[PDB]
This record gives sequence, C-alpha cells and structure tokens, in this order.
Amino acid sequence: GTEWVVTLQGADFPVTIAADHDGSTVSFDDGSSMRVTSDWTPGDQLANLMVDGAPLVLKVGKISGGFRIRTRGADLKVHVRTPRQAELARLMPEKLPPDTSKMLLCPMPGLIVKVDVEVGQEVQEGQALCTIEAMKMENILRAEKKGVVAKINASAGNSLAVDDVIMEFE
Amino acid sequence: LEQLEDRRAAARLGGGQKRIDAQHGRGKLTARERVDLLLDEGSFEEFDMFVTHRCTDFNMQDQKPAGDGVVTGWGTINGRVVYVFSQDFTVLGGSVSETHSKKICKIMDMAMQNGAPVIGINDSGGARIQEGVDSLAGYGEVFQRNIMASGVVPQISMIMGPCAGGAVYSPAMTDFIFMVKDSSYMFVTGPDVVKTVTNEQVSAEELGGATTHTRKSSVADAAFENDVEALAEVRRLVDFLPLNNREKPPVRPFFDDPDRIEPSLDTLVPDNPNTPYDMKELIHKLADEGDFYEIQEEFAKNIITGFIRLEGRTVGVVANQPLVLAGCLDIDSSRKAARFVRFCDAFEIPLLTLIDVPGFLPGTSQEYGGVIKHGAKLLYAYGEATVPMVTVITRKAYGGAYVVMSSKHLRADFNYAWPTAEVAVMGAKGATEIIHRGDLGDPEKIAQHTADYEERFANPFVASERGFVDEVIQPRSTRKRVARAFASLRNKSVQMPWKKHDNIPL
Amino acid sequence: LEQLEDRRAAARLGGGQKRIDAQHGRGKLTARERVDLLLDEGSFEEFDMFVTHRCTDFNMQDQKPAGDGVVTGWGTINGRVVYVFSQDFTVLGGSVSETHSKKICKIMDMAMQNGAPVIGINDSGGARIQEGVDSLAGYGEVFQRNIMASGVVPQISMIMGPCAGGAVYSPAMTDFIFMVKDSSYMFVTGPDVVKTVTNEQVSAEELGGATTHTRKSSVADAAFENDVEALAEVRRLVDFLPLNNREKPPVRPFFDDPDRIEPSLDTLVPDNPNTPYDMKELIHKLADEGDFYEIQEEFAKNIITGFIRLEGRTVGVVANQPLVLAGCLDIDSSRKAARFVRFCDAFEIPLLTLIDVPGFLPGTSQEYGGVIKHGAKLLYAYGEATVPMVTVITRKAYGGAYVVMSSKHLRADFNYAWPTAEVAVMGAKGATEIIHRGDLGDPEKIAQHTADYEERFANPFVASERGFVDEVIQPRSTRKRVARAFASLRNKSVQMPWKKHDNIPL
Amino acid sequence: LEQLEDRRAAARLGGGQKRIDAQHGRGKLTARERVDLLLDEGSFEEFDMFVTHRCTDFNMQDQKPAGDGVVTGWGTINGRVVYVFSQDFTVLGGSVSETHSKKICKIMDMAMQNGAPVIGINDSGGARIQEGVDSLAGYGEVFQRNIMASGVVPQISMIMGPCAGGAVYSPAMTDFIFMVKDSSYMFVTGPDVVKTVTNEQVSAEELGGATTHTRKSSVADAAFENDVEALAEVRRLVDFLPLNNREKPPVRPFFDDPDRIEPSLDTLVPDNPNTPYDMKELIHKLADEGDFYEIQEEFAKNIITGFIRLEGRTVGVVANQPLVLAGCLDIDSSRKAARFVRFCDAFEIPLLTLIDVPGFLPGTSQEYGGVIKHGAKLLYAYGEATVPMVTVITRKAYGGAYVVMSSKHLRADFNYAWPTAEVAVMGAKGATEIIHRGDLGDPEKIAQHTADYEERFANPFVASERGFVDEVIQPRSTRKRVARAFASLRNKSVQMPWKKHDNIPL
Ligand SMILES: *C(=O)CCCC[C@@H]1SC[C@@H]2NC(=O)N[C@@H]21
Ligand SMILES: *C(=O)CCCC[C@@H]1SC[C@@H]2NC(=O)N[C@@H]21
Ligand SMILES: *C(=O)CCCC[C@@H]1SC[C@@H]2NC(=O)N[C@@H]21
Repeated sequence: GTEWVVTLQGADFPVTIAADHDGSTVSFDDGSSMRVTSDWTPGDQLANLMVDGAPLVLKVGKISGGFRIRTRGADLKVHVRTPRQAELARLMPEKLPPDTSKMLLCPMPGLIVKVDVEVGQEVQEGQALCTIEAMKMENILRAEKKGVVAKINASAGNSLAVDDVIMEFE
Repeated sequence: LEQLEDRRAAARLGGGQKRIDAQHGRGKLTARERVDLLLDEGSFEEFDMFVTHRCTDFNMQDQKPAGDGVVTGWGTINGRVVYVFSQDFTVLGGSVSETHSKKICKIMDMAMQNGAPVIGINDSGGARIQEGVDSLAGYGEVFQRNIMASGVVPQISMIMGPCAGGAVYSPAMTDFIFMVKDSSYMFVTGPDVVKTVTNEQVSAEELGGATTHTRKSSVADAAFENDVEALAEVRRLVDFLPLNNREKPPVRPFFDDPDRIEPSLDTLVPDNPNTPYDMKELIHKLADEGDFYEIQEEFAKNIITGFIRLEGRTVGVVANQPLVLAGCLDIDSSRKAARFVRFCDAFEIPLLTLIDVPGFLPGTSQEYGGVIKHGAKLLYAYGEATVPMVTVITRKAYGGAYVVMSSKHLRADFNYAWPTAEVAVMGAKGATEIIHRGDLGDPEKIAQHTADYEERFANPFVASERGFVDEVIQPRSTRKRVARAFASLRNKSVQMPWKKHDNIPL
Repeated sequence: LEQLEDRRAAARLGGGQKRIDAQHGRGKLTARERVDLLLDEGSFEEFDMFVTHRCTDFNMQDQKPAGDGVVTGWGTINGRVVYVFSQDFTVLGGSVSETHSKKICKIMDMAMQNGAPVIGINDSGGARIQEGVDSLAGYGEVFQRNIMASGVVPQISMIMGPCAGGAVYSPAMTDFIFMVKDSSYMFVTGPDVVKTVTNEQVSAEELGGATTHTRKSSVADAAFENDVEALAEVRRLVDFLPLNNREKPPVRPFFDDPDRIEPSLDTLVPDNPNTPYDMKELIHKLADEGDFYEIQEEFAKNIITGFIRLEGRTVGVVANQPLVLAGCLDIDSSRKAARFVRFCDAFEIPLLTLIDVPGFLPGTSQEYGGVIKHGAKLLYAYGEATVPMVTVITRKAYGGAYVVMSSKHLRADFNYAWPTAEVAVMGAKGATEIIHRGDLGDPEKIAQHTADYEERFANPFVASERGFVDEVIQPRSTRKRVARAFASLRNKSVQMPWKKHDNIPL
Repeated sequence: LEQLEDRRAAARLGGGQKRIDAQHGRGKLTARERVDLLLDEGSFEEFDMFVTHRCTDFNMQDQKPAGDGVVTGWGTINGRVVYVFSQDFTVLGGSVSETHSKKICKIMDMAMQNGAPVIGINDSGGARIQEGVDSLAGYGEVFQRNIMASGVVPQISMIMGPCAGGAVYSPAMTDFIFMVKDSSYMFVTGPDVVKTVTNEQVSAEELGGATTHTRKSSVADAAFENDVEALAEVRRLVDFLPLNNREKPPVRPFFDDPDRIEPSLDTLVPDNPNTPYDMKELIHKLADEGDFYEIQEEFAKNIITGFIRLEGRTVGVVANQPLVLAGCLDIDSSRKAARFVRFCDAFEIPLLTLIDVPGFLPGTSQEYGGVIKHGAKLLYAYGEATVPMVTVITRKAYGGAYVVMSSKHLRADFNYAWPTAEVAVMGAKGATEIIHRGDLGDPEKIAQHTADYEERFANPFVASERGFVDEVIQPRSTRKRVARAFASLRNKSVQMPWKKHDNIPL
C-alpha cells in the first residue's frame, strides 16, 4: 500500500508514500510532504535517516503494528498501519495492567540466600528484593510495582516452600 | 443484477448491525473484519456465502441466515495462498451445524488438494443443539480432516471468542493455538456443569481464559493483546512456515550476515555456576535480524521453543532456560518442546538446539505424574527427527537429559560446544559418592575425589575425544558456525524405516 | 576343546553363586533363568557371551566379567522368532556400559532386519558411572534404535528389578511395560535425591514400585505376581502379536463358533439408567474362547483396553466401563486408550470399540490438566487408524465423546447399535434448558419439554435415519454380527495422505 | 426389544403389500426378493434400513418411508464378498433422492475400500423431482464413484424395471448391463418427450426395451428371460470375475483335461472358402467343461465375446463369426470387442482370440460413421492390453484386420495358426490387379497371376518364415496348445509407459 496511518504520541498521521530508488516521499493531509532518505534496513537497531535534508537519528525495535522509536528523551510506540487496520484498531479495548498483591510470595521451593531490602525501605518497580537458591541456581525475586516494605519475615539461610509470604508491603 | 449486489450486501451484515455492535462492544472484531485483516488486502475470495442450514426441528427453519454462521474461502498472505474460515458469532452464535462444518470442510479439503495452510478463526458459542446428532456429525467431518491434514499442511488455530465442548478438540489437533487475551476462552465442559458436578464455582475466564491456557493447561501457544495484533502476529507466523509438507521452508531476503560475530557472547556464561543468564540473549544474537517468534513463551518457561531465520530461511529452536527451574527438563517442558520438534520435522524446518540442562526435575510430583512417559516424548522427537539438526552446548549437559537434548546419539548433525560446556554422567559430587563409597568417612578424600572428577570430567573434552562433540568453538563465532553448518545440510536426506506411523508415548 | 565348555560354564555363572543366591533371595530369578522360561524350550542361541567392557578409569579394567552385565540373543515363542536381552543384575549390577548397550543394539538391529519382536528384560542398577559419557552414549544407541523400531516391530519391556535414571526412557518408548509386583521399580530420579531436593522422604517401592506405576503414573501395563508368571504372561501376549508391521495379526486354531449367541446379553443393560453393569461381561462373551488379555487394567479404570481373538485372529478392544466414573472419558482414560489404538493400528490389528459413554469428566482439575489436548489424543487415534473398525454402542453415546468413540465420522467401518442405545447432542435435560429458555419458570413446560426430547431423541433411531449407525441389532447376536463384520474387512485397505509423520498433541 | 423386530418387519414391507402385488403383477420380483436370490442363502447384511429422506418441499416430509427407496448392504456369492443395492420400486417409485444415493455410495465406498464387486439392481422411476438439485447431486456422487471404481472393482448393473434420464448414465459406466426381457427398459429421454419434440410416437418398450438394447443400441450385454434367471446368471457371471484389480482371476476345480483333443476340429474349416462354419463350435470345444458365458451375443453378431475357463481359470475370448457379415470387422463389432478386451485387461483376465476375418465391412455408412475411430478402438485395446494373449488363426487373416486381431505386432504372446490359415496383405485377386496393372487386358495373365499369388501367399507359411506365427498346429490339438500356452504365461508381467491415463478414440 501507499496509504498509511502513523500513530505516535496519541496523535494520528494519515500519510501517503511514494518512493523510487533514492529515498521516499511521505505526504501528509495538509498537503505538506517530507523526503525521507536512509541507509536503514530491517534489523538495524539504530536508524540514521535524512528527513527534509535534516538528520534524524532513531533507535528502532519491532512491535506488532510498527516499531518502538526513541529520539530525544522520547521513547514511544509508533504504529504504522493501513487505514482499515487503523480503523479497526480503534475498536480495540484499552489494556489495563494486572493487579499486584502487596505480599511477595515465594514461587520456588528453595533456600533464601539473601535479602537486600530493609523494613520501611522504598522499592522501585522491578528492584531486586531477595534471592532464593533453587537447585544450585540463584533466582532473584523483584518488586512488582514501586512500593514500601511493610514487614519482612525470612532471612538468609531460611528455607521456604511455595506461597510462603517472604515480605509484606504497606 | 444489482439484485445480486443486494443479496451480497445483505449477507455481509451477519446477524445484523445491532449484533455487530454487541460484538464490537466486547472488543471483538466481526468474522468478516478478522478475515479482512488476515488476508492480503483484497485477495479474499469467499465461498458458500448464501449457504443456509437444513434443520427443520424446533422451528429452526424459520431462521435460515445466509452463510449459516461461518465465513469460508481463500486469499493470500504476502502472495502465498492460504485457506481460511472465520466463525461469525453474530449469526446463531456461530453455532456449529451440519452445514457450518460442511463449509469448513470444503476449504480444508481444498487446502489439502492444493497444499496450503488453513487458518481457523474460532468464535463460536458451540454446537447448534437443535440439529441433534447432525451437529455432532458436523464436528466429525471437521475432526477427520484435521487429522488427515496433520503434518501435511500447516493448521493454525485462532480462538477469538468462545470455544466449548467437542469443539475444543479441533483446535486441539491443529499445529498452533493462539488466543486473544481477554475476549476468548475454551473448555470441554462449561463452568455451570463444573458447579453442578464439582460444586466448585468458577468463571469462564478462570476456567479456560487466555491466561489459564497460555500458562497452566499447556493448550495455547500465545495470548495476544487483542484481535488486531492477534491477526497481525499470525501472518508473521505464516511468513516463516512452509506451505505444505512437500516444499521446504520459504526463503526471503535478509539484511544480516552469516558471518556475524557477537563478542558479547564470550561472557554470557557467568563464571559462578550458580548464577543464571538468559538463554534468550543467545537466541537473539544468533537469530537473523534478531527476530525470534517465540512459541509457548508463558508455559514451561524452563525451556524455550521458537522460530528464527538464518540467511533468510526458517530455523526452529529449542533451548534450556537457566532462569527457570535451573534449565531442568520436566514433564511440561518436555511436552512443550517435544511437540515443537515434531512439527518442525514433519515440515522440513531445521532445528537448532541450545543446551544447558542439569538433569530432570526431582520429585514425587514428577514420578507420579509420569515423567517416564512425558520426559521420553522429547527424546522420541529428536530420535525420530530427520531434518538438519545443529546443537550448541553452552554449559551443563549431564546424564539422561544430555542424551535427550539432540545428542549425537540421536543422530544430530553438528554437535558444537562452548569451552564452558560440561558433559558427564552426573555432577562430580554425586559421581564421587558412587565411585568412591569407602572414602566418605574421610571428608578430605571425597573432598579431593570430587575436586578431581570436576577437574577431569566436567568439561567438553572427554566428549571430544570420543567424537560426541564435533567441535568446541569460541562463543562469539556461534552465529557463523551454525549458519554455515545448516547451509551444508540443505540437501540432507535421511530415511527412517517404513511404518504406517509411530507409537510415541502419550 | 573342553576348554570351551569351561569358559562357557564359567560365563554362565554371572556374578557368581553367592550373588545368584542373593538374587534368588529377593525372589528374583537370574538373567539366564528368565530367558530360559521365556523362550521355547531349548531354542535360545546366545550372542556375545564373552564380551568384556573397554573401561580403564577407576581400575575398572581389573574387573572384566564375561558378558559384561547382559544376556542377549534370539529364540522362538511357539516356533516364532523373537529377539531378547535379559540384564544380569549379579554382574556389575547389570550396570549399563558402552559394551552392554552395544550388545543390546546387536539384537535390536537384528530384530529389525528380520522383522521380529524384541523382549527387553530390565533388571539393572542403572548406568555404569565409571564409564562417564560412554555410559550415556550407550543409552543413546539403544534409544535411537528403540525409536526407529517404534511401530515397526513389537517391543515388549519387562522390568524385573530396578530401572533408574536415563534407563527408564527406553522401556518408556517400547510398546508395553510389564513389572513384577514387588521386586521391580523404576524412576528418573532416586528417592534420596528426591529427599535432598524436596525434603520429601519416600521409599523406592513408594516412588516407582509396580503398584505406583500400574495404577497412578500411567507407566506400566500390568504388575505380575512374580518372575514366573511374568514370563508366562509375556509369551501369552506375544502369541497375539504380529511379528512386525508387514505381516498381519497371526492366526491359529479356535474352538469356538463365529455364530455363537449369548442371550444373556439381552438383559445386560439394566433398565434403570443409573445402574451400572460390567462392560467386561460383554467383552468376554464376544471374545473367542472367552479369553481376554487386558492391558492397563488397574489404571484409567473408566475405560478398558485389551486383546481378544475372533475366529482365531487378534482383535484389539476399547470399551467404556460404567462401573467407574460412569464410563466417562477423562485425560487418563484418554491417554490410556489412545496409545492402545495407535499400537493396534500401527500393527494391522483391528479394533472393536464397545460404547456407553455419558460425556467427559467435568472439573477444574481436568481443564487445568489439559483435557483439550489429552482428550483429543483418543480422537486423533481413531481418526488416524485405518485397520478395520467395528463399533457397538450398548447404551449411552452423548456429544463430543460419542464422536470420539470410533464414530462413523472417524470413518469406522461398522457402526452397530443395541436398541438400548441413545445417541444425542446431550442429555434430554440439558438439551431442553438450552432449546427452551423462556419456559423454565414453568416447571411443567420443561418437565414436558424434557419428556419429549427424551422420547424423541434419546435412542439410536435418529442416528439410523441419518446412516450414522449402520444397524440396530439384538444384543444376543453381537458376537455373530461383529465376527463376520471383521471377516469381510480382512481385505480392507485405506490410504492416509503422505507425510513424514503425524503431529498428534502431546 | 420386540419393538425392534416390529420396526424391522415394518420396513421389510416396502411400499406395502398392495404395491408388492402390483410389482409381482408385472412379473417383477421385489427389491428384497431379488437380493434374496442374488446372495448366498442367508449371508445378506443390510445397511441403512431405517434411512429416511430429508426433503421438505412439496409436503414431501409427510411421506418419510423407511429405507427411502433402495435396499443396500453386502453378502457373499459362493462365499466371496459382494456389495449390493436393489432399488425398491414400490417405495416412492424407487425414485432417486439425496439419501437414496447416499445409501448406494456407502456400499460403493465400502466395495472399493475392501476390494469387492458392486451389483446394482436398478428398478426406478427416475429422479425424485421434489428434491430439486439434491436429486441431481444424488446422482452425481454415484457417478463419481462409478467412475473412480472403473477397472478397480467389477461393477455389474442389473436393470429390472424402468431406468430413465440421468440414471441411465450410471449403468452406462459400469462394466456390464443386463436386462430382463420384458419388464425392463432404459432411455435418457422419455417416449412422451420424444413425441412433443420429434412428433414421433413410440412405446417405452420400443424406445428402450430389453430387445432394443441387446441388439440395436449396443447398450445391454444380455436380456434375460425373467427376474429369477436374471439373478442366477449374474452369480454365474460373478463366479468368473476376480474380486478386484489386485488379485488375479479366481481358480476352482475343473473336471476336464488340459490335454483334451477334438478331432472334430480338423474338419471345422470347410473346404469351400465361401461356406461359413460356426466359430462357436471351436469355442465350446476349447472351453473347459464346454461352458461359455457369452457377452453381447445378440449384438454385433459378426464377432463373439465371452468368458470360458481353462484348467479351472478364467479366460476371455474374442473371435470372428463367419456366419455373420462374413466375419467382417465393423464399427459395432469393434466397439463390442474393444471394451470386452479392455475390461478383461483392466482385471488381469487373459485373452484367447480366435481369428477368421476377411477385412473390414465396406461402405459409405461405415466411413461416414467413423470406422476410422471406432475401428481403431479394438486395435487400441489389444495394443494396450498386457494380460497374456494367445491367438489362433483358423482361416482368413487379411490386411488391417489381420493386424488388429491380436497380431504379433500388438505383442501377443502366442500366435498359432491352423494350416487352413491365410495371412496376407489382401486377397490374391485384388493383390494381383495392383501388382500387375499392365496385364489386365490379358485375362489369362491375371487369371494366372492370381493363381500364383493364391498358391504362394494365401497360407500361414510366409508369415511363419517371418516369425509372425509362432507355430502352425493341427486343429485337433488347439485345446492342448492353448491351455499350456496360458499356463506358461501365468507369471507374465509387462510394463506400459507411465501416464495419468490413455486417450483412446471415442
Ligand atoms: C544441591 O543442592 C543438591 C543437588 C540437587 C540435584 C540436582 S536438581 C536437578 C538436577 N537433576 C537431577 O536429577 N538432580 C540434579
Ligand atoms: C445430572 O445429570 C447432573 C449433571 C451431570 C452431567 C454429566 S457428568 C459427566 C457427563 N459429561 C458431562 O460433561 N456432563 C455429563
Ligand atoms: C467379390 O465379390 C469382391 C470382393 C469383395 C471384397 C470383400 S467385402 C468385405 C471384405 N473386406 C474388404 O475390404 N474386401 C472384402
């Protein structure tokens, strides 16, 4: 196709493409048109382009409907869909993350090798909490969401089965 | 005749605009809209559009909608022919009747005579009760076809609504089952009967929701965020697959180099053996443009199975995950990979097996659960497999598991090893306790006996002396090693003994 | 030379007379005595009697017994060639080495090149640790062979001692696994490791003893009282089996009549539908001389699988047991029958399927356990099977299960029915609640709506009008009907589409 | 249930006792009575006895008889399995519906899967109009089946009532068509339409009666006196035929000697060349117990096609009849033998060809009629045939015809000749007028030139010098020569080039 709809920072850009050998010419609704030129090719994690003569360096990643682009402090999913794709995608429900328990349950029946968090400490989403030793293999358990340690009830050398609450969060 | 145009447009309406909204309300696309996003823009040809059911019981004949609940036909995905059927939930709940199945059978029979995949989009309330045994027979004909086409033409199942009762058994037999995160579900018996019989009360989503199946039951291969990505991701899959069991995996351009070196790899296996590492890093760096379409990601996480391309050709990959259960092999991980292996084989897709398994997971749970049978399945798979098999052992390869992970004894082609590999009967410790009994009461003898076994056997070199490891390579060069290894195997041709079929443990 | 006679006699002594006593002490016979009772009196030819291992580590070379732990060779069972190996526990514990395997491989390779079954008598301590990876490799070659012969020549496994570790996987892949009531056991991981890793304490017999496996794990097919009957029963089994996948089931004289009538059958189905009856009664009366060799009797008891003969020819049988779980199909019953069917088909043995199933067993346990996949297996099995298939529905045939039990939609040849048969989408009750919603608040409407569905659909006649039941027969004549039905199918020949192999769910 | 017995007996009544009489009134037996005499006493197993049609138009659903117009199933003829369907004229005229055909397909599909002939007993008023296209589709599935089985399993059609419209095309494609002297008939279009479109007035019997077809159209293979002999002669026929294209002609005891001599034969060829003789005398004397089952006796009488046995094995025979058209080959004689040859070959039945043809029958009628194409058919048949081919030229073998009649150039195996044989380019007369033009004005030159061609070329010896006649034998020994000739060819195996199918002229 030639017609696409680029969906950025919550903004839709119905666009048309025409390309030959040199580069490509993207045209927007308002009649304006940019000229993209690039070395890029699938797989390249970094893209050095030349849009409207001015350098544009991006960090690329694959995503179902396009890619994850990162320019300045920017970092956003850029969906490149076709008009009917886009049209329908708009009928798709808005995903709401799962719920989190404020209780860190032990998922592997092993031995607690170390706890690197104190009571009343504040933790970042995904931060290393403790470390259970499985079968001569270390497993690092981490904060689900940012929160603050209510109470701990296990320490080095401890040996807990599944579900045993390791820590509690307020 | 613009009359034709009318009939056509009428049919396209399904159970009506009011029901279409209903559907959309559930965040669910319509049968037709799903077909629309699946197939190459304007390439869909529909069949049996005005088909009506033949029921006369329960005044069923007063409601004879066109299409009878399912949209069937063909089209292409990136120019390649594909057969499809999307159940239309808005028409009699997309309930299975004699004629609904018949429509599905026509394109299945067509997919088989022409050697092209079949994509099934299930979104049905279940059997059409009023049809009596006719609904059952309808299922039968689909089932039979599903069976005859197993390993003959790819059968990808897409569950995008409800799938209950006998129905579940069809997707069951297809090669893949994808579900849509929250709007879909499947189970043989409904939540209400589970209550009346088990006194247990549970919601459809709890009983057989996308999540329950993508990580507890072992039934689904992935749960997509919604209808749109689900359809997008399925084409992505189809792009890797061969069109049938005669041709080999498809080829396409690739902007990567078979001689790419990843020095980073040289330090992926941590020095401390109790410290994991993510096996997936390796996969990505080996995989072509770093693209890895994983299968059953959220289940049996102690093992990874997926698709990648090398020099633009599809290569299946089975690998151990140290991050979970310490890369152990267990009933579930076995069942998970075993099937993946067999599918790849049946369809001439090569296998790359990345190894780091300690042994199988201990437990009464496992033994009483039948690891003796399930565990065997993965072994059976590699034994049986005849596509090209390349293997790279990154660290641990001990005993039985060592053998099962595409060992040279299962007739794999290339058996590579990282210097950090350790192939042996069992760990130095336990090995020592068996070999040296009268020496335990001397904690320095056994402490030394182990220190020797370790120094003398925990490595890839004794295996090398034997020929079991064709070579020990520098980690950075793995992509280069493996790519050409397969390259040379493109012509591979090996014969298994004649038989109606196998008897693999169930 | 009488020197030869000496060496010979020498070898025959195994780990020596003191150990031979030890063995006998555990009520266990010796490798050689087991062989002796298995093969036709004096028909055993032994091979590699003086083979010695090639180990040099751990002073292993100072103990080079003859035979190296296993007795291999060939002989006959009722005059028919059979290949065998009996592990000699008294010799290095019958531990598996490079050379022990090799010995087993020799007769496996020979069984395949000549189309004769292989009887494996396992009674080993496990791998020969001192051999390092050579012990692993040894297992490999056995496995590979086990795999290649699957469904090509029968592989009957006899466990008469311990079977630990990788080893379990071989019998795992053979077509049958029989164990000896108390002197045998098998598990992937040892009870002691189960402790140090699960902190669970359990005895070998508890972990993987004959009972645990013939009843809980789904691994063994039967537990024999002792070494002597175990061997007698194995020959019995072999007498039914075909020697390989080329010839068809063996024939032999039979002192019974294909036209025999059992009037008793006419009252086998009880009047009250909540009252069971023993499906096995039927089996016996149909079976030729009333002989029925049951497989996995003590497992998945809600389904029966066995062998019988008709007009002196082998006929495999799958039947529903009302006595247990009310003849329901469930993960286990499914896995149990599924494999039986595939083996019988891979080996040209016809199938007789006796039906009386209500549906599948409801439950969170089942769905979370994956019935969608396991349930399918039996379906897959019948769908794939091409031997002659005859069916007799004695009573219940409802929904999905109805279809799965060798229905006519799976292309069975003869679909017979007793007048007491009831084939329908579901029970009258549930059916009614679905078909007549706006009628529940009137407990007489639904009481009547059900009374009609019951009167109009719960029977075999609607299926008859459709052709799905070739005929409704008088119970007493079943033996007569079925016998000739199979007779006329002796020439059956059906072709499944070409494919490397199937992709059946695992 | 004695309820079953009632339903059963109810069904057995067909269109009722009043119609049964009507039927019997026309000298016609009932569907079931015909089946009863066809199959080995009590060996019939009926299928789909309670099948009912699925029509809803024209109040068709108020008349839902059991069986829906046709009796299907299997049984044996002299112990050999045979599949059958007898149309029940008393039931909705034995009119073809969706379901009536389905029943026929079930046993056609069964005949093919088990390799057994299909005997079709047509006695139908034609399609079931109320069913609309479903009646058309009904025919379709039969036709298709009829086609796939052509030359794979013998298809004997028996017409014992009316057969009109598309219907005729089924028996058309079977291997044999027998009709019952006065009670049967068949034609694509009815006498009444023949009127309204041709203004020609003709009766059904005239249009397509047993006689019209057994001697004018070339459609039937024989007209039997009545229903009873019809049935009896069909089994007789079946006793000669192989059960399918895999096995070879059946064998049975034979009280006759392969070395029998018929001196009477030495004078069968009359001295005067203008006097016929009955080629059939020879056939009977050679035939085993003098038994000769003739095909299409009353048609293309200038040629004979039939079956006989030798040493108790089936042998097909094509031979020229001097008594008619002077044994000329003509469009019809050609079409008549051509197919016989092809059926015999398609089914491994050897051929014995007895020769005495002068050439082809001259005429504008022949040329405009396409002898170029029809004539070739027989040639094509022998050229293609690979079963064993023995030939005996009794007298005349001139030109083209000589070649067509299983000549040695068509790769026949034995090309025997009686001393009275005369193989040559054309007669001495004609030959002479061409070879010697400038000599006609001298009636003594040509009178002498002929006398020389006659004395030098009209015999079997010039052909013998060439090897074209393997040997010239004494007439009395023919039975002996031919019997062992075939005996020695029992192993014959010859390969034709690979191809989907032939393109023989139509
Ligand atoms: C150390 O904590 C004890 C060793 C644990 C045994 C490990 S667990 C998985 C490996 N495979 C196996 O059967 N045992 C090994
Ligand atoms: C009484 O009828 C209570 C309902 C039980 C339903 C039975 S239990 C097993 C059968 N299969 C199934 O899914 N439901 C049936
Ligand atoms: C004698 O009366 C004249 C010769 C007639 C020719 C005969 S008629 C049929 C034979 N075939 C042929 O072409 N010529 C022969």
